[PDB]
Amino acid sequence: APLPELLSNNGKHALMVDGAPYIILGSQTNNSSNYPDALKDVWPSMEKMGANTLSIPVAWEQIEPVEGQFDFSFVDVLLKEARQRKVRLVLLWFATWKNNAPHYAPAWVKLDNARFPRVVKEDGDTLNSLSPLGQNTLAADKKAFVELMKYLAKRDKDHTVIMVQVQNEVGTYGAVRDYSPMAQAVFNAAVPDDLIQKLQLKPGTWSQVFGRDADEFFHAYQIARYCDEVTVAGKAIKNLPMYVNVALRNPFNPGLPGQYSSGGGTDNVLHIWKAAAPNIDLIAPDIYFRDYKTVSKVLELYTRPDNALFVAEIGNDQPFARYLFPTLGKGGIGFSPFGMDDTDYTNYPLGAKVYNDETIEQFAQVYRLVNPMMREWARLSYQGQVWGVAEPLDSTTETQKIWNAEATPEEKEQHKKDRASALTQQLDLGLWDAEVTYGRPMFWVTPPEGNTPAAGGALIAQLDDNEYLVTAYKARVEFKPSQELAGKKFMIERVEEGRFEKGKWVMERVWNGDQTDWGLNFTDRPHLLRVKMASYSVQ
Amino acid sequence: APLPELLSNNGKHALMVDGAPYIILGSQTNNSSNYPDALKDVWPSMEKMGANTLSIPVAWEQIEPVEGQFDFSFVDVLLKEARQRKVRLVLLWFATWKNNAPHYAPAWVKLDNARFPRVVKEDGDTLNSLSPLGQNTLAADKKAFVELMKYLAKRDKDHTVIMVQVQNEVGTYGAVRDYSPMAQAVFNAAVPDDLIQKLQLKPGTWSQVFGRDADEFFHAYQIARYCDEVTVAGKAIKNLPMYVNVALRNPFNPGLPGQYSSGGGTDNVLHIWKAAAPNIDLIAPDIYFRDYKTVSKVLELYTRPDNALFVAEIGNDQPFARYLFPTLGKGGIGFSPFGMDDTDYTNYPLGAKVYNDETIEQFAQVYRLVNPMMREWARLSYQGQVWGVAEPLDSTTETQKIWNAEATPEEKEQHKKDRASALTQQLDLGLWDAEVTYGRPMFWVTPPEGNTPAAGGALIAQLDDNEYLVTAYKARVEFKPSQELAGKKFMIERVEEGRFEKGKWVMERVWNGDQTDWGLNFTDRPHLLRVKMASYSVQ
Ligand SMILES: OC[C@H]1NC[C@H](O)[C@@H](O)[C@H]1O
Ligand SMILES: OC[C@H]1NC[C@H](O)[C@@H](O)[C@H]1O
Ligand code: NA
Repeated sequence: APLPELLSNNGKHALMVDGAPYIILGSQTNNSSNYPDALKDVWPSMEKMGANTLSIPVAWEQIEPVEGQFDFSFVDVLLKEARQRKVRLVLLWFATWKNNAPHYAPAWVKLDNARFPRVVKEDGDTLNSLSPLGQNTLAADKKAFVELMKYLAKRDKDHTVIMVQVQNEVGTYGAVRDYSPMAQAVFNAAVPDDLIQKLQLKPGTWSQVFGRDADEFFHAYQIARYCDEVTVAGKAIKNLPMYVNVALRNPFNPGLPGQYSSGGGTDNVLHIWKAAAPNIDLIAPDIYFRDYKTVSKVLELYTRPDNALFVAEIGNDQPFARYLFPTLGKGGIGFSPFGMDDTDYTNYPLGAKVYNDETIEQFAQVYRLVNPMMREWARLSYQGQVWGVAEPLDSTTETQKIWNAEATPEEKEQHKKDRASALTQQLDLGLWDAEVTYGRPMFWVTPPEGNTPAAGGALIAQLDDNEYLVTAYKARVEFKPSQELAGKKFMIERVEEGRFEKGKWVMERVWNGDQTDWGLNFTDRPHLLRVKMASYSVQ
Repeated sequence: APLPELLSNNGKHALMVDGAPYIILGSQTNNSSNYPDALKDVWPSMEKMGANTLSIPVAWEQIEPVEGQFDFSFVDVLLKEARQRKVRLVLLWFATWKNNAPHYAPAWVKLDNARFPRVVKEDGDTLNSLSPLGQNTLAADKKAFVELMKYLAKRDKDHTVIMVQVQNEVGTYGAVRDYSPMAQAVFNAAVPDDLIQKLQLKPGTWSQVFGRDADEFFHAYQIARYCDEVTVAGKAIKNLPMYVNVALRNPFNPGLPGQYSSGGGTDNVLHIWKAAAPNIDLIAPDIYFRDYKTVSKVLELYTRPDNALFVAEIGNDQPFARYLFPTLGKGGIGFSPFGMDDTDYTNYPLGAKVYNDETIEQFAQVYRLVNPMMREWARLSYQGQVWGVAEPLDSTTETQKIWNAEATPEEKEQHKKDRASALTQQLDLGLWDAEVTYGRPMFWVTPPEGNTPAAGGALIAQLDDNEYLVTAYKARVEFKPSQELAGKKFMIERVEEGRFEKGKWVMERVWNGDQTDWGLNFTDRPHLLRVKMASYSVQ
């Protein structure tokens, strides 16, 4: 089988797996599930979820517990169990940084500051975050990572592991950069030529060329170089796609670097990361903002002609499930909810308060829409035109439920009109437009009021000028001409519900009558439709 | 087996099936269930309901997807599966009109307006409703319908299919008639002689003879002729009963034609339809009005010496179930709730908000009263005297629950009296009268307060001068002399609960004592009674 690879062309991207585009319908374990005994608490969630790919840590501490004495017993069990369950793997290399810190590095690393130095604050105090200028640290991380890749090269010939995450949420909390003498010497020196060339800047020292951004851009650059070197060394052994994941700053109201994780691939340093680390395939957002506007903004910032969108982590509470739709609609290669196992942990308030079948089912229900067409969607999402939307009002707050209750009948009617309008999305599909609305009956035209809780969305792919592939969830999708018809009329020509078998469309039934009079109405159950529109002459 | 046929005699009617009267205890699928793959979501509901007859579409688009290339693969599967389940079929020919529009006509029909022309408004705009004056449209519909009938002639010798509906809810929304030049020419001309003779009118042009009703009567007449020609051609192949179903106007407050579907068999044009389409066996109301008075009025309007009553569609929400009783009481030949399948659709607000076992059970419970005596009831309903009533107050409406709560103890007592009186119905059964009351204990005489929700009803057939067949549901039925007795007394002589086996009555037990002291009290469980009354001398 050909190696997995990330392709980028015409500003679009595909994760190739076994020689064709692939979508990661993912799940990630909790942080302490990377042991053989924990896997029995992982697989059942994955099965219930319908996930095709598991993201799970492989820790430097577990593979090199004593320097030079490697142990791949976990990776062995993991590969074998994944294959038995017919799922793929993304391994998360928890090493120099996990959430800014070295807790997953071996004891002989994290307890030897002299050999493996920490970031020093401007005031001289030390933080528990390893400096990217530590050359011994880099050499050691690199050597262990290379051994892991050698294990895969020798023992995973069919590429059960399809991607590797290098480190986990790199950066530093509590300072902007390393201010140690070692780091200060490099900061005071000239900005490297390659970076100056790539950003088309005037040469100089860090402070000269970057000014108020020098400290942060420096930390970002040095971390990016470190991760790039690890990535290169591993890829020289087996050239799997590799990526880094970002502890995000709020894109609207970030606060200061150091409050957020300074030096990671935050939106303001993506240009530094892309220049510094050309061997890292993509930079992936970790999404735990619950609210639609902020999530939408993150998706927009991380989807670029030079950056495939991969939602490497997202919260596992109910409101997050619907963000699958815009993720895929942006041409995303994957989506991976965090903490999908029964090892007695919840990261509430980030995720679900309780982990149970209902938690899982919120994601299972949206995965069921994509699984039946995964390869076909993946191809259209690289080579063609796709769209995806989610229900754009968050669930109504208690504060808003009180403001609603004390309103004035004229204010209530007006608020309902405003909500209806906000819950109506328009998409330009070329000759045809779609309108997506949320939370209304399947019959007649009473205006949308939203689902409770917010949960809906829709996917659309263009198959031809007048033909679209459509599936949606707790929503209505309606089609109309994109531009005025010169005395013509229009209608739905045909809607077929069906499936793909061996890449061929098989029709199950035609939607007509009630099922197409009031748009195309979807509940929680999966239906995949091919919709053919027609304008026709009446002259 | 003899062909099914609709008999009419002495102002009464019977649907003959296999040589004897038959009652359709029906169910109708949702509009997009007319495919082999959907049938697995249809049969279980039918079984749970206890229905004996399934109404399901056969679409022109599916049988003639390319002109001249016929495909009966769906009809084949459907016939075979129906027979395996030992049920009968009513096929619904979705063709030139389905709900006023051509969406179920093939693409080569509906997208070719030049060949198959649409209704043109008085202002020159075109509506998506095919004109009944289109001669190509008629020929093409007729040809396909004839092929369907040929399929049944050759492949359904035992008449699994017992009746065919020609079109579905014909007419036009948004205009009263076709105002195209083609139509305007026929409108300006003389009203056809046969119509002038049949309605005993003075000859003239449409506007002269009909005045303010000309536009609507013209559309009705032209549609009726079209449907009659299709019907005749099909019957020449196999002479099954055939009917049309009506998108009803509100009989008390109709609004204007075009707001309602103009040209269909609405109550104000039944005379036009009966004169124009003598080959169509009956005109069937589609009932979605929820309230007792309006439903009752519809049943009254559509039950005529020249029109067998068939409730071809009724809403599937709980309040509609009880209308089975007055339907059968009027000598109706059948009753068919709409949307009885699990294909992920509800026509709420017309039907039930959620489709589940409870939805089905509301109809199952009333069908269980009739199924055990279906052939016996059908014969009595043609040859004899039958009666049927439903609970005449709709379920109490929130607004009324508030008005009741803020009343004055004298106003509450008075309201309760008024309700009790409204919930008491009197029936003249010849020598004996019955009084039916709803929502009271099975013992003693506390006045009726109604069921919650409204749900009760009763069926009575006369077996002899003093003997009646009775079954009822969430109601009390009491008998008394119809005439003052000349110094005689009366009593129940005997009440037997039982069943029919090979057309013979088999007694299970005698109701007496508590069971007959306070009338005949019925809950949700089925009991079929023979009630013999007696007057006796005490002189
Ligand atoms: O549960 C919080 C979550 N935050 C993001 C990190 O990448 C994850 O490992 C985890 O710590
Ligand atoms: O669900 C509404 C119902 N209205 C009446 C039509 O005859 C049916 O086919 C269906 O459209
Ligand atoms: Na456009």
